[PDB]
Amino acid sequence: AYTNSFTRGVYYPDKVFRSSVLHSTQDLFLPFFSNVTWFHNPVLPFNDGVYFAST
Amino acid sequence: FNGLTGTGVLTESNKKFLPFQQFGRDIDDTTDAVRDPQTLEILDITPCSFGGVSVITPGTNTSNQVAVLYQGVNCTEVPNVFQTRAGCLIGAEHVNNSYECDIPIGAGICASYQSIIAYTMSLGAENSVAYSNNSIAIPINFTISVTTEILPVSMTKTSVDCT
Amino acid sequence: PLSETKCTLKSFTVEKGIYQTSNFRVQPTESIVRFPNITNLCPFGEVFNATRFASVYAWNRKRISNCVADYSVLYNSASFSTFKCYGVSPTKLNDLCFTNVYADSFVIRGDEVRQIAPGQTGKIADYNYKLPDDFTGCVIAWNSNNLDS
Amino acid sequence: MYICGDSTECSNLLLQYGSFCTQLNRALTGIAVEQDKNTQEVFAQVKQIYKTPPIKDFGGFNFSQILPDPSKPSKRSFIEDLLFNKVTLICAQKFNGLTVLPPLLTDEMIAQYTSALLAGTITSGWTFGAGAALQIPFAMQMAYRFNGIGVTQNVLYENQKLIANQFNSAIGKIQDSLSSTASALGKLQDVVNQNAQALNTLVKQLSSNFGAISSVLNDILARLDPPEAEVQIDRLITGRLQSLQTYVTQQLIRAAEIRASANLAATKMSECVLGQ
Amino acid sequence: LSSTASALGKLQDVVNQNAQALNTLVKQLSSNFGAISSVLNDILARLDPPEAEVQIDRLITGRLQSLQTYVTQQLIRAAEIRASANLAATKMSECVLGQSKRVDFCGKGYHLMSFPQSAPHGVVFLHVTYVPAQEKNFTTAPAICHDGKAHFPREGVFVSNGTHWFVTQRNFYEPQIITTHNTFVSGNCDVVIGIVNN
Amino acid sequence: LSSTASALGKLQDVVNQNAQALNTLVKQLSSNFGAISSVLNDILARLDPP
Ligand SMILES: *[C@@H]1O[C@H](CO)[C@@H](O[C@@H]2O[C@H](CO)[C@@H](O)[C@H](O)[C@H]2NC(C)=O)[C@H](O)[C@H]1NC(C)=O
Ligand SMILES: *[C@@H]1O[C@H](CO)[C@@H](O[C@@H]2O[C@H](CO)[C@@H](O)[C@H](O)[C@H]2NC(C)=O)[C@H](O)[C@H]1NC(C)=O
Ligand SMILES: *[C@@H]1O[C@H](CO)[C@@H](O[C@@H]2O[C@H](CO)[C@@H](O)[C@H](O)[C@H]2NC(C)=O)[C@H](O)[C@H]1NC(C)=O
Ligand SMILES: *[C@@H]1O[C@H](CO)[C@@H](O[C@@H]2O[C@H](CO)[C@@H](O)[C@H](O)[C@H]2NC(C)=O)[C@H](O)[C@H]1NC(C)=O
Ligand SMILES: *[C@@H]1O[C@H](CO)[C@@H](O[C@@H]2O[C@H](CO)[C@@H](O)[C@H](O)[C@H]2NC(C)=O)[C@H](O)[C@H]1NC(C)=O
Ligand SMILES: *[C@@H]1O[C@H](CO)[C@@H](O[C@@H]2O[C@H](CO)[C@@H](O)[C@H](O)[C@H]2NC(C)=O)[C@H](O)[C@H]1NC(C)=O
Ligand SMILES: *[C@@H]1O[C@H](CO)[C@@H](O[C@@H]2O[C@H](CO)[C@@H](O)[C@H](O)[C@H]2NC(C)=O)[C@H](O)[C@H]1NC(C)=O
Ligand SMILES: *[C@@H]1O[C@H](CO)[C@@H](O)[C@H](O)[C@H]1NC(C)=O
Ligand SMILES: *[C@@H]1O[C@H](CO)[C@@H](O)[C@H](O)[C@H]1NC(C)=O
Ligand SMILES: *[C@@H]1O[C@H](CO)[C@@H](O)[C@H](O)[C@H]1NC(C)=O
Repeated sequence: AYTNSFTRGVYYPDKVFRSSVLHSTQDLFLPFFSNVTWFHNPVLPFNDGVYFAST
Repeated sequence: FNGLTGTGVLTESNKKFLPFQQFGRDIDDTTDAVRDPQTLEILDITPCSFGGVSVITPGTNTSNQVAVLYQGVNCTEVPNVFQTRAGCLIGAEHVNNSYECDIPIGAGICASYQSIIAYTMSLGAENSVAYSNNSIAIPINFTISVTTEILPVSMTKTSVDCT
Repeated sequence: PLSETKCTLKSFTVEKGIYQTSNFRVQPTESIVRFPNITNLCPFGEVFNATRFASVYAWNRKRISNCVADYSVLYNSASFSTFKCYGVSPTKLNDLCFTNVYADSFVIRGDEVRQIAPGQTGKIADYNYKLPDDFTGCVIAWNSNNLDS
Repeated sequence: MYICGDSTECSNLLLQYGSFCTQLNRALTGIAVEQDKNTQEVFAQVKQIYKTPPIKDFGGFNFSQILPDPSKPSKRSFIEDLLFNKVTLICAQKFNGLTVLPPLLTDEMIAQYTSALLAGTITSGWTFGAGAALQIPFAMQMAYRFNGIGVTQNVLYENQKLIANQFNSAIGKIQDSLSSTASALGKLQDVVNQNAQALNTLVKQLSSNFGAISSVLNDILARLDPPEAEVQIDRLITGRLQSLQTYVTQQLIRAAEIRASANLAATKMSECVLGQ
Repeated sequence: LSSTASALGKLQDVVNQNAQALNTLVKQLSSNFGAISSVLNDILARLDPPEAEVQIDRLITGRLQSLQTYVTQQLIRAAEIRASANLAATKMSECVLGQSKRVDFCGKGYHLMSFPQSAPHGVVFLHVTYVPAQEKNFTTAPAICHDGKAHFPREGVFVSNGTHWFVTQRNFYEPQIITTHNTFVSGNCDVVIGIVNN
Repeated sequence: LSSTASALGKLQDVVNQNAQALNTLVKQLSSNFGAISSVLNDILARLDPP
């Protein structure tokens, strides 16, 4: 049951405060318009980080 | 601050921090707001005043006294004071007259000898032409004038070797 | 100021005009220093006192954090021989405040003590334990001729 | 200040590089002083300062849209206000030594110069450029200007109302064009953007390793031995010198064309406004 | 010109700029640039080819940067001098060899003629200009209609000293009686504003 | 025009100047610049990183 995760997975990368500035960064972000494997207790791979959205 | 060495003047910051930041910044890398490691508050950092120094002189041949202008800082911490829109100058007496003036300073204020007075320049003599729709003015006499101007065309020819 | 103008123009006669001499700065005073409230002796003393080491094939790794580290007392000690600390200064270890400390302890033969240095090859250096191309603390070695000998 | 931030031995090392701190300042001072003559040459061409008479009998022409208005902050007219609104006290200083100097000529005196020129053109024809102002009715000035291009002077005196209406409509039509079209001033915005981006690049280039250990001097100074820190303090000055030199060269190159444009504008003002 | 000096500011400024640039360039040759000494003969004499090359390299790179900066500044100044020379050539070609009708190109007023003169590194012009004065203002009128025909002036303008009407040229006051030789008829005097009986 | 040569002096001079500038920019690639070799492929594979 594939699902399009539209624009989820944006987090603050650093512990610094900014305001009204367009900041360009580079890190492990979830790509936009990706497809997520819906599940329903199986062992799953952990490549470099897992976005564990849940209801 | 915990290894962060910095110079500036501190103030009670008014910005707000989320409970997980430690220090803010601005365009490029300008640390302004810091959170103290013991008493848990926020203080913002701003530069203390600094600038260049200018000297206004009417010529050694004429007189032997000058005026000092500070560009940047205004005359509140500079240990005949006068405040302008570009720094502040000390040593000149401010007058309330307007003359077509000598050495310019800035923002329309210019100082000149008279004992080194600073004022606001005057654009020129003001006259109002009596315009009318039933009268014209015709000259009766004429004069011949001679005007000069100088234009450079070339400079010295120089050659420089390497070895 | 007239003397400064004559200096900057390098002449004894100055014409009517406005000139620039230099710039000034406000001298800061009453320096202040802040630090956290951590107060506990660090177990690096028992790390150095106790000598039950391993060898290259299994090198111990220890985490040092939440300490008040005192390197001056170890620096003045003559028990150790080679400090040769890269990166940070051996004597300036007490005025900079660190984030985390890593400790490694082992035993090596005397012909490879020089091989433990960044940016070089060898036999036990390039094949067993490489220091990365950047500064990583520093290395201390001492002679032990009564315990493992 | 820019190269060695509030440090002492940094200045000691910089003193060994000759005198690469004065010629840049001299060039910048020359640019700054020339940017004042550029503005002085154009506007300052009328000896006196005339003002428009209260009489508004110009034969039908309506000049109230461009004459100065007393109920304004700086006695500016409508078109000047529209132009000003379409273009986007002393605290300016940073930890880098970036300084902005205010112009000698304030906007109020510029507006006064423009008003004087407009009043002279309206109420004295073209005779206020050669000698002294000679008042003359506007209709005869228009008739002479028609006569100067070949058309006889009896055309104007019999078609005055039509020309007045056409001029009024043309004047009214320009306000809508100025207000609606936001991309009309495509020549006064490029230079500002170029200057801003160049300064932003210059200030942003500071935070670069340049092959050293860190991009900040104080952290390096508090960690390394001065006997050994000499090499690491180097490799940082040599890049900042190059950056400053490149910025100065680009500033000179781009200021030359601005001066050329100022000369062209001065020629246009002298030849097309004072006379025909 | 004889007594009042300092009027030749442009040539003096150019010469001073060139001299200062050359002096700074020749003065830059006496810096260590990070090496041990500012002269290569000493470094060669006190050292050996094994390691004497590093200081030489430092000196060479410093001197090369200084030379490049000087060359760039000279190029910019040469371009400016070329622009000034072009302007001077245009002025000399247009005003000296003819007459100028464009206002405020040569002189301040109505241009007549000019004389060129040499200079140490430039040229000096002597424009002769015409300027009016001693103004007097009268009561004007656009056109005058006689017998229902609106006469207009051929070249000039109508004026009146108070009782009589005359036609005079623009830039001078030479009264002439009104006749049919210098007035032309066009239409009838019912649409023109300012018609005065005469 | 069709008989006398070298009449198009300015255009030819401009083209020659541009070509010479490009050529002298290209030629600078082979300079040793104080390294051990001018080309980089061998210098990367011959010496250690330090
Ligand atoms: C000169 O500098 C002082 C230092 O701050 C200025 O003092 C304050 O300036 C702010 C805004 O610049 C005002 O809101 C405050 O009311 C000022 N405080 C006082 C006590 O005056 C000062 O305004 C600056 N200018 C002058 C002319 O003094
Ligand atoms: C031009 O006619 C007028 C009529 O008097 C005079 O010039 C004006 O005279 C009034 C006198 O109240 C002044 O207020 C105006 O400023 C004058 N106009 C100017 C100076 O432009 C004068 O009699 C005539 N002009 C001359 C030169 O005689
Ligand atoms: C300007 O022109 C006007 C009109 O051409 C002249 O004044 C007019 O005089 C008549 C008398 O025949 C009156 O009926 C009009 O009401 C007047 N109009 C105005 C606007 O005044 C006037 O003499 C001319 N000169 C001046 C200085 O106004
Ligand atoms: C083990 O740690 C203890 C604790 O500091 C060291 O004890 C010191 O020993 C010296 C020499 O005997 C005394 O002068 C000090 O007074 C002792 N300090 C304390 C706090 O007791 C001991 O030296 C360490 N052992 C080794 C081998 O380093
Ligand atoms: C000259 O033009 C101005 C335009 O500002 C006229 O002033 C008023 O302008 C507003 C807005 O354009 C109009 O709604 C008014 O009808 C205008 N007139 C008045 C009396 O308010 C001014 O009237 C014009 N004058 C002439 C003689 O045409
Ligand atoms: C305007 O000019 C005319 C012409 O110059 C004057 O008319 C002359 O007036 C004198 C007065 O004695 C007579 O002797 C002349 O014969 C008149 N000239 C002619 C051609 O008849 C007139 O007086 C002048 N008006 C004013 C007010 O100056
Ligand atoms: C010029 O003279 C003519 C005729 O003498 C004038 O025309 C008459 O003027 C009177 C008085 O205003 C009117 O009652 C008549 O209706 C006009 N027409 C005719 C056919 O008599 C004319 O007004 C005069 N113009 C000036 C400027 O003086
Ligand atoms: C997820 O993968 C399937 C299989 O290729 C693809 O059809 C679908 O479009 C993907 N979802 C996206 C790209 O959001
Ligand atoms: C740190 O210690 C000081 C002095 O004991 C105390 O005043 C302060 O509140 C402490 N900071 C904390 C507990 O965050
Ligand atoms: C000094 O100034 C006076 C007055 O302007 C002048 O007469 C004199 O020549 C000047 N002297 C010099 C050496 O410039």
